[PDB]
Amino acid sequence: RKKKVYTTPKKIKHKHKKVKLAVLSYYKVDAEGKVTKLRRECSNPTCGAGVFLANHKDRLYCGKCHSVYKVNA
Amino acid sequence: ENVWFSHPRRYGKGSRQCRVCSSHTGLIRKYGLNICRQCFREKANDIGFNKFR
Amino acid sequence: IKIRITLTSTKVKQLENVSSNIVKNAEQHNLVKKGPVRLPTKVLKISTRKTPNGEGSKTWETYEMRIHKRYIDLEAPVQIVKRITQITIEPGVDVEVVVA
Amino acid sequence: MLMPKEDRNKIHQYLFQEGVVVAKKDFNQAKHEEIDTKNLYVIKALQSLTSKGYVKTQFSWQYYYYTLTEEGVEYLREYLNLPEHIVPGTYI
Amino acid sequence: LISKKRKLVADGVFYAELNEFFTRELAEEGYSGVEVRVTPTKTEVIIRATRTQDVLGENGRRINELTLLVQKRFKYAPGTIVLYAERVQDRGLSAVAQAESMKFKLLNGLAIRRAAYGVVRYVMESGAKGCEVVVSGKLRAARAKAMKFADGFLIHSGQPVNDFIDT
RNA sequence: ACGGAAGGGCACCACCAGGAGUGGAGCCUGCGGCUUAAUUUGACUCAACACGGGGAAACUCACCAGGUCCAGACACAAUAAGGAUUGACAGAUUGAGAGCUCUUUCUUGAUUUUGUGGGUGGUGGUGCAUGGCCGUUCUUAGUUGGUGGAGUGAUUUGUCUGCUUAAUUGCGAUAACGAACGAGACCUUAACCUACUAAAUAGUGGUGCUAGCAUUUGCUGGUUAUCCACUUCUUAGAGGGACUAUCGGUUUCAAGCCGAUGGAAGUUUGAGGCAAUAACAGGUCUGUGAUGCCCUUAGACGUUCUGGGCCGCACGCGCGCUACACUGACGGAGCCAGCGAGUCUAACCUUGGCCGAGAGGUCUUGGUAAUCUUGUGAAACUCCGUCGUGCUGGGGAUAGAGCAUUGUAAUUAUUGCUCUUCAACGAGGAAUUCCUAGUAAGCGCAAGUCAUCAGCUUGCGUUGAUUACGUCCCUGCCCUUUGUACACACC
Ligand SMILES: [Mg+2]
Ligand SMILES: [Mg+2]
Ligand SMILES: [Mg+2]
Ligand SMILES: [Mg+2]
Ligand SMILES: [Mg+2]
Ligand SMILES: [Mg+2]
Ligand SMILES: [Mg+2]
Ligand SMILES: [Mg+2]
Ligand SMILES: [Mg+2]
Ligand SMILES: [Mg+2]
Ligand SMILES: [Mg+2]
Ligand SMILES: [Mg+2]
Ligand SMILES: [Mg+2]
Ligand SMILES: [Mg+2]
Ligand SMILES: [Mg+2]
Ligand SMILES: [Mg+2]
Ligand SMILES: [Mg+2]
Ligand SMILES: [Mg+2]
Ligand SMILES: [Mg+2]
Ligand SMILES: [Mg+2]
Ligand SMILES: [Mg+2]
Ligand SMILES: [Mg+2]
Ligand SMILES: [Mg+2]
Ligand SMILES: [Mg+2]
Ligand SMILES: [Mg+2]
Ligand SMILES: [Mg+2]
Ligand SMILES: [Mg+2]
Ligand SMILES: [Mg+2]
Ligand SMILES: [Mg+2]
Ligand SMILES: [Zn+2]
Ligand SMILES: [Zn+2]
Repeated sequence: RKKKVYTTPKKIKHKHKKVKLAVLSYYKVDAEGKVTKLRRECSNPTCGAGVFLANHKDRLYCGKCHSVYKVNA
Repeated sequence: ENVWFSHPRRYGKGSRQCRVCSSHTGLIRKYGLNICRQCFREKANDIGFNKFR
Repeated sequence: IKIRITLTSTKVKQLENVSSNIVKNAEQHNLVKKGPVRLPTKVLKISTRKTPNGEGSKTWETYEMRIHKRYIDLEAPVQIVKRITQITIEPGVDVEVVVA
Repeated sequence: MLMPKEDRNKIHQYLFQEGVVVAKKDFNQAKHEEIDTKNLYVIKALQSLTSKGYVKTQFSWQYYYYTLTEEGVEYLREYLNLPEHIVPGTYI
Repeated sequence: LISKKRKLVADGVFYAELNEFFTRELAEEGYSGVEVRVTPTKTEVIIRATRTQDVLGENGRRINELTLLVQKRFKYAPGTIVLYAERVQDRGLSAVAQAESMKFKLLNGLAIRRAAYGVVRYVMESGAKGCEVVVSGKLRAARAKAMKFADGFLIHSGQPVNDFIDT
């Protein structure tokens, strides 16, 4: 064992840690007193009307039905 | 993950191992005992084998 | 009924006791029996190089162990077969009873 | 070793009435014998308990016969929130 | 459903695994051997040691999990296997039992000379024809060497070794 | 201890007399060298080099080019439920449907993440720090007390002049009384028992049913619900059986061999196992969860994944296999072994029918085994044939093409089958090895390795020679006398 040269570039790029944003799970805010929920819920009955459908670009992604929900409206 | 243990060791040398010391080289497979030749030697008396002739 | 006994221990001097003890039980009970038949000693051989290494003179010694089998045929009613299958038990001695 | 508490407890209850646990030193089988949890879950958690004076371990032909100690059961008693003098792991 | 050839080979496997268990877990209890007796619908294991009350423990607590440890690994239905601990006769007439006795004494800082004399002479009054004790390895220096201790006489070659000698 | 010192005695790992060989050709495999990213590594005379049970496609794997993950237990501290942290679809990136990383938002919530200690792991180092194991000294006969006699002791002694045994194996003077270990005895195995002890899981004879030749009483067969009787051969348990028995010669004529007889067995009857003291800095830290110390410990020397490599090729060696032809080659026929193995919650050995040139495939059956593969119908072989002394029908190395099987995957062809191609080799120099009755030598089968593959090994059976019974020439081994300027001891 002489040494390790690591001809590959410096590739220790350990990913993010689910970067800490501010408080989350915003439905919406109104006054006196009604509040409804955007980020339309998944149609799968296995999700108890609590999951948030991640819609990045022209597609929406589920979190509890880990990946199976794909519909564009 | 699905790449940690994917490649098969269902046959060949990697399939079997010493039941006593988890080695691969120098093993007895006959009668289904699966003890390597160094481990089978020391427990030859206990297993029931002996040097008759 | 045609019950059959089988003994497959590895110790003749221990195994000949059980065979002797079972033949005398039926004989003193006045039941016709088929005498104890002793199968050839089937030999399990394992041969290995003595050394754990690969060097030195190639010495190849064998370890042998012998299996001694006996089987006896009886014709006995159900009442006495129950009391003879649960007796004549010895360490390292295996017995199996089959009816017909 | 981060793993859901539904597996942390599951081997913890099963250790309580049984009193002892066995687990092959076979990593990556994903199904422990008599416990639906993973093999790696059983080996590592009890290794943690052994470090904290609770459990004692032997290797035994890569079989890991796991056995509980006196300080182990009291920690398990409060961990599971069971009634006092509920049941031992080796009661006759 | 197994060949009789394979059964008695696997029968000896059971003893070898049990022997290495009962020597690693009961090391300080004066374990001196084991033997397995087979009965229809019931299996027996005799743990021959010196401190049987320590092997069993209070209320048979220590034996209870040992019965249940062997219960689970070896795939036995409840009530099929049970362990009976009996005190070994002629403690001095046991190479296995004098083996761990020489072990802990060496781990407690006892001198090699006195610990080896103590074992050999103790076996003499215990009714043995002769005893052999060997201590190999690093003694008083980095250059390892052996040192042999003995009393009485021992037959070295012949069938009597299998009959008489315990090692 | 050594003497190219003497004496006595042995050894086919010595030699004779000899048998087969090896070295000379082609191949397969190990070593070195070369080569490469790497061609992982240990072993260098006997006592390294088909050895590491090492016959490596992936695995093994330890080497190389890359990719992941962490198995950092635990204690403390820090971030911190205004959230510690985990995973993710699609595309880019990637050998790679490793979000591995990157764009994006979801997702679970105290297990976690970060730092300090401390652990864990390693086929990493050290076999010269170690245990255990194996080989050697050294398959020879040798080793040691106790209590006692010579010394100023270290030492001697027992433990030998001697006859002779393979053997300090036996034995009788005499400053020693017994003993222990070794050898031997013992265990295993090999052959004899027509005497003991039983058997359709083995047989034999007879009677039933039945087939053929003859028909006249016989001969060759088959038959499982047709029984009867028996155990020579086959299995066995306890035994018996050999102890050199009987007789003539040899040596204070003190005990075997010869000569012969008897017997199944008269080189301890043959061959194995076991196998002393003391040593080697012999090998081994690549079997181990057996280890000390050293190294390393998160782009880790930990683990795993993908593709390579261990095979690579100017050359030099080792263990070997196929051979150089009529004591032959090839073709139809006759045709005989023993040692063993074998599937269960698995997919093992598979007879039989059918298909196929073959390989092989297909449908059932049998077997956990003295009932089934198996009488393992082995091969060398014996009879009829063809060939005909031509590198020829010897020899089948090299190559080219196709069909199959194992394997996720075979390209530097896994292996089998088919056709074509057809090299050296014309009996091999110095050198050198082994070997004394079922032995050499020749011949093949089983098992271990095996998902596939023997040219290896460990065993088994088959046919069966020549030459001795010797000696100290060589090379070694053992004991005594003598010499020593040697002591890690003649290197
Ligand atoms: Mg000659
Ligand atoms: Mg040749
Ligand atoms: Mg030698
Ligand atoms: Mg090989
Ligand atoms: Mg290969
Ligand atoms: Mg590889
Ligand atoms: Mg790899
Ligand atoms: Mg060494
Ligand atoms: Mg050593
Ligand atoms: Mg004296
Ligand atoms: Mg004096
Ligand atoms: Mg003296
Ligand atoms: Mg008939
Ligand atoms: Mg005479
Ligand atoms: Mg002999
Ligand atoms: Mg080792
Ligand atoms: Mg590694
Ligand atoms: Mg190599
Ligand atoms: Mg060799
Ligand atoms: Mg022919
Ligand atoms: Mg045969
Ligand atoms: Mg030809
Ligand atoms: Mg020679
Ligand atoms: Mg084979
Ligand atoms: Mg001779
Ligand atoms: Mg002089
Ligand atoms: Mg002089
Ligand atoms: Mg000097
Ligand atoms: Mg000189
Ligand atoms: Zn859902
Ligand atoms: Zn092993």
